[PDB]
Amino acid sequence: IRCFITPDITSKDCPNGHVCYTKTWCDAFCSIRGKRVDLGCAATCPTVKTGVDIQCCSTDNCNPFPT
Amino acid sequence: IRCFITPDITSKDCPNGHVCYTKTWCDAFCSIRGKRVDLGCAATCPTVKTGVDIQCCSTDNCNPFPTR
Amino acid sequence: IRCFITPDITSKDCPNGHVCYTKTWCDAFCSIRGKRVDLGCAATCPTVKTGVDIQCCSTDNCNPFPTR
Amino acid sequence: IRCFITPDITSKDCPNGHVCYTKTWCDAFCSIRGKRVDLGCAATCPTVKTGVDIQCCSTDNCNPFPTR
Amino acid sequence: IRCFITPDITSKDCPNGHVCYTKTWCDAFCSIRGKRVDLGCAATCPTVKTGVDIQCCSTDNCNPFPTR
Amino acid sequence: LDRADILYNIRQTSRPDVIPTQRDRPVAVSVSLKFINILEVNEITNEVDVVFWQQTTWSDRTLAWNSSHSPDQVSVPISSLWVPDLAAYNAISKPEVLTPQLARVVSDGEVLYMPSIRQRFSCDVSGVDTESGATCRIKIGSWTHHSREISVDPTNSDDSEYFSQYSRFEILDVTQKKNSVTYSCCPEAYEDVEVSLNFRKKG
Amino acid sequence: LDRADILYNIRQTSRPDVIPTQRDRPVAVSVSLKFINILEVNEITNEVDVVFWQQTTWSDRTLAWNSSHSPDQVSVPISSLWVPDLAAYNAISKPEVLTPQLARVVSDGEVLYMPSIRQRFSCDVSGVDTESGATCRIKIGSWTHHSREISVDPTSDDSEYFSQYSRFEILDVTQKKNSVTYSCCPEAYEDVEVSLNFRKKG
Amino acid sequence: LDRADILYNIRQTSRPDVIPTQRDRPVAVSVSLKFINILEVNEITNEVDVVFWQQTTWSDRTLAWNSSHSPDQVSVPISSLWVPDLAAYNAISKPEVLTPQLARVVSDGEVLYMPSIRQRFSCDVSGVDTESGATCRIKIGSWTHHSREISVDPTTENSDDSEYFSQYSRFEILDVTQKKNSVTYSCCPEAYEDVEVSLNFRKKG
Amino acid sequence: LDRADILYNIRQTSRPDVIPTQRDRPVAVSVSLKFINILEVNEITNEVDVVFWQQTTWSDRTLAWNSSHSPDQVSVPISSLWVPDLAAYNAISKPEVLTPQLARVVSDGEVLYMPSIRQRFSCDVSGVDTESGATCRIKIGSWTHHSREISVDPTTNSDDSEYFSQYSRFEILDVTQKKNSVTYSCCPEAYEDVEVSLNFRKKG
Amino acid sequence: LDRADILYNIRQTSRPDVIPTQRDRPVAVSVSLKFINILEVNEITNEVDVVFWQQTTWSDRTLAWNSSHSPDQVSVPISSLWVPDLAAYNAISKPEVLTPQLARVVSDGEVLYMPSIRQRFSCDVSGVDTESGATCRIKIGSWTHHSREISVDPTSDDSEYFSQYSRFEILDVTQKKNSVTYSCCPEAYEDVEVSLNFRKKGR
Repeated sequence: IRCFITPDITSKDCPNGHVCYTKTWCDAFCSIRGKRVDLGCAATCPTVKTGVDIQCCSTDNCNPFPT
Repeated sequence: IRCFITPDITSKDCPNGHVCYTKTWCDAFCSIRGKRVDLGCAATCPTVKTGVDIQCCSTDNCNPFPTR
Repeated sequence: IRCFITPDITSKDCPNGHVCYTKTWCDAFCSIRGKRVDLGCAATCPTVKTGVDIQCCSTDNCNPFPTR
Repeated sequence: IRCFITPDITSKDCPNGHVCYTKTWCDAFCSIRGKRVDLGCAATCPTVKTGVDIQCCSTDNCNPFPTR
Repeated sequence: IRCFITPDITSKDCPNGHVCYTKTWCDAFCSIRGKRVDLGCAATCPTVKTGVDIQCCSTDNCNPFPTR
Repeated sequence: LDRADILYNIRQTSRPDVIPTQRDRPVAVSVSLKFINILEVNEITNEVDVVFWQQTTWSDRTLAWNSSHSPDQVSVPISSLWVPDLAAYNAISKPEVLTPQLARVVSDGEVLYMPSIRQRFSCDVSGVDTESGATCRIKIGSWTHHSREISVDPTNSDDSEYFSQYSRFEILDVTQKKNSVTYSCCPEAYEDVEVSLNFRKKG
Repeated sequence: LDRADILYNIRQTSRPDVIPTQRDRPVAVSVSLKFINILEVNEITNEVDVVFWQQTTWSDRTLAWNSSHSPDQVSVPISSLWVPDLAAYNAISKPEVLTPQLARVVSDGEVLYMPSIRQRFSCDVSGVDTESGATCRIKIGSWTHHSREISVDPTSDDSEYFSQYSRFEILDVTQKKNSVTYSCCPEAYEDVEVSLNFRKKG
Repeated sequence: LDRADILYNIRQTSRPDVIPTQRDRPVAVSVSLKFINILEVNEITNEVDVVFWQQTTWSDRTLAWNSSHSPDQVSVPISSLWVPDLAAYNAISKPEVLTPQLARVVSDGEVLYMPSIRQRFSCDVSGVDTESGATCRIKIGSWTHHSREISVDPTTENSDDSEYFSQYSRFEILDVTQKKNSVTYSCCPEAYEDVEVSLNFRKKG
Repeated sequence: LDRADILYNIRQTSRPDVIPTQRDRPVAVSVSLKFINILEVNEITNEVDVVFWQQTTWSDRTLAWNSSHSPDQVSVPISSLWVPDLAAYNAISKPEVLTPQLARVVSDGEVLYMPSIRQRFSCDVSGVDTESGATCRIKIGSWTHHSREISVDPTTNSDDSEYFSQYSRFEILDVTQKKNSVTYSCCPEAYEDVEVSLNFRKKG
Repeated sequence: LDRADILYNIRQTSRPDVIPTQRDRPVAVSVSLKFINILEVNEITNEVDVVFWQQTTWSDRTLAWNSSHSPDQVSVPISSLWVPDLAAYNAISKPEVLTPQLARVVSDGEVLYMPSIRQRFSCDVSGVDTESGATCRIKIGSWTHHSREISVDPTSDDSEYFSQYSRFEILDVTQKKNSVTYSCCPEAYEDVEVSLNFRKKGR
């Protein structure tokens, strides 16, 4: 599955890493410029740290950049 | 009784809190811009701290802002 | 006797304080703008501190300001 | 043998100092303006410090200035 | 004997102080503006401190100012 | 329109001391202290040496420009813009500025000055070597300007996921709680934020 | 008339060093020290480190403007106005300014500069660990200007604010002016003498 | 064309705060910390006092001139050029500048600012009196500008563990690794780029 | 003529670095150190921390104006006038200026700069805890300008310690300003310089 | 021609950053450190606090004027002239300038900047309490300019002035130049190395 990788703008070829993921969390640099987001693909849906905010999915390019 | 509450400019509805009050005291920020004042309403006339300066009353809006 | 009082420029009414006096002494602020001087009137001529420089007198206005 | 001596631009007369040599090494001032180089002539090819980079030769003026 | 005295530019009357002298020494203030020089006259030629540099003489005005 | 010609706009026509007034409407200032590192502590003298990012923010709409086919954000210097006259009331020492004095300015007139700061502070240090920890009050607000000229509002976030892993101390909980206070002359109230730094020693 | 245009008035036509004279009438300066926090004390070297607001005030009438349908108060920088050349005579260290160098200026020509200050001072520290406490003199007055150019006059519950959190507590502050004549010039280099009575906390 | 006339070019027509953009192409900044002397260390407060040359470098192409029959290099002041807004994230104290604030500027638009610096730093001082030594992290990167405006890249020629680093410090250097770190934030095109230098060091024994 | 117009005179037409020459005639500078407070003393390092008013004075005649029906004295800033390039030769630390940098200027062209100063100094501290006390030399004189450009004269008797802080760890015994003219081997005359002699000791 | 009109010449037409080139001919800088007072010494940290006069000197010919019936020497400020970008390589702290920043300038184009300086220095302090004394190296040279742009040359007994009243006494000072070539550019970044041999006093 092709999923949007970070810190690149673009989509890349993951032969079944079965998920596109969207980690999102608020740090110190955050009240201005926003939650940090590390996008990418992986074998399965990741573990969740407490307060960390997730979004898994399975459509070819289903995890793009918000604002 | 409707009394002028702080830090708002405006009057608000106290169903018998029986008094409008005007605390006034001199702090450090005071010789320029003046005594501090917290206005408001209450059940009864408040206790007085030493040097603290008071003004109770019972006219619908009787405790407004000064300039002196 | 009317004597010139300090720090006012003017003469004032001493019903017999019997002297007009002129204390003059050099402090630290002195080499530029001069000896300090306190003028005035008194009952009698004052005691003298060591180095302090005095001038008593008895003419109505006899102790005026010098120029340097 | 005439060899290019440093820090002079020019070639000078060594009656048999048998080698022209080219020491080159990277210091701290180096990532910008480059390896340091001391050129010159000598009796024989010099000892090598570890990391120090050398170049001996025997043509009349065979060790000139590069850009590296 | 009339000799050039310091720090004055000019010559002055020594009835027999028998010598015109020229002390010259290098201090700290010296590499720019030069050796210190104290000119003058005296009874006899002076004692010599180590490194201090001297010049005695006996012509009416024989010890004047040099330039560098 | 290019970067240069934007800074030419801002530097030349915006005025360092002319508070961006929109008649009778204050300047919406959004402040925050994000605490970085607690340095020196003195339980006996109730003196703290601290380092923090005075995350400051506002709306100066005069600056604004047409960003459609142009750069959305540029970085301006402090010297050429208007700045809040903010001040730590319980401050001991002057502001030791670490970062470059620059602020970010968006096309829509939003302004982001967040300097890194070292400053000492008189506050409640009583109770550092406890489980509860000392609670340290730092009041800050405009010195000269009052509410209807400048309004200060404090603001989610794990306040101490960044706070240096490497301090002699560790942070427990930060609460920014605003405080509006009226004085006896002028329309309204000299607004001021009160940041509450709960902290303690490390084991 | 708007805020900007008022600062345009003041910045462009007011002169940082031209003492606002009204002929033979001084500039009415009203000073006060409001003591905030006593930091360092050394009974042995009679050295105090202190922090206070040099509540300063005056009348510059040239500034004045028509405020009728316009803003009553604006905040100007120190750099663009005239300022009293005040000075702590028994000062050890320079002025460490904490707040922004700005003064408030009213339409009627009244000027409010009150900076926050850290400065060290040579004074009578003798008697800190007592019930009576040490009485600490700080003399301050213009350095260059004398009375008929600048007059200084001291104007609360003096210690309702003074930091609850200092090593020390304040007892009583008395500002008592002191006029003194010198042997040349019309009148007298006026100067305020603030009296800080204080002691060690329990 | 003479030295004077080149500084006249640069001073008068280049703009201290106008980031030298070449549309959508960042400004290629090449950084390095060359560590000179470790002064104060406090294992207890994880506080280091250090001195280093913030070997900084870039491409400002507007400056460029015709050097053919003219001087290839001149020395400009910092005040008259554009400069990276770089900043040590884990900095304690301000930058104490030792050398003159000047940068070298080549004809082809290359710019060499390397100041000497004293600055204190909060970092992992844990493990100073060991054979392994303490490893001390110093993060630095632009404060305001992000990647597609400014890109920072460390060079690393395996340049002498410590051939210069003062023979005369209380401490000796073991190994320095500059390893870049690209990180994305949740708003803007890409990622606020920042270099993380790794100073492994220990006491003199 | 009013105060403002006088400062307009001086600020606009007087030149901070143009030494007020009257051809071949120096600028008559009258200096004095009035010692205020002795702070730190270290017998071991021969280091003193002291505070004093560098009572400085001179004649700049270009400034002068017609004071008849106008103010006799005004106070100018240092930045807008010429100043002596005076310097403490045996100085350790820079000048820590306490008062505002302003000088008084009379209509006749007389100029009164007396700043309050904190500065450290290497001097003879040997003998502090004595009855005789330590005698502490401080040399000061122009750095660049020599005699025929600038002449320095201490123009003193005075009881210098009727003011000197009653509240110092130390007390002053006797201060003697004694000038010292010295010739160098190039130039017309002699780089003039004042040597102040601070005798002082420890209280009880 | 008078003093004022000479400073008018220099201030208005000389250029603080334009190195006085005479084509392919460097600027002849003559340097010296005259050591005045050794303050703090720490054998353990190889740290010295010292004070010295960086007796600096050069030839800027553009300044020159006709002195025949005019003043031979005037005193200029540093801010209005060109200055060597000299720098102590092994410097710890910034330059603490004591005297006024002024240089003397002769009619023939000779320039004398000798400031009084306090600066700390990392150097060989090993061996202070000996008869031999510690020998303390201080390297200094231009930071940016190399030989063919600026040439540095060191040009008494150096204890006659050195404070009679320091904790330490000077033995011997040797200024020995050091020419060094780098692998790009015409020649060699010239730099002087002063050698301060010294020791603690008796007591």
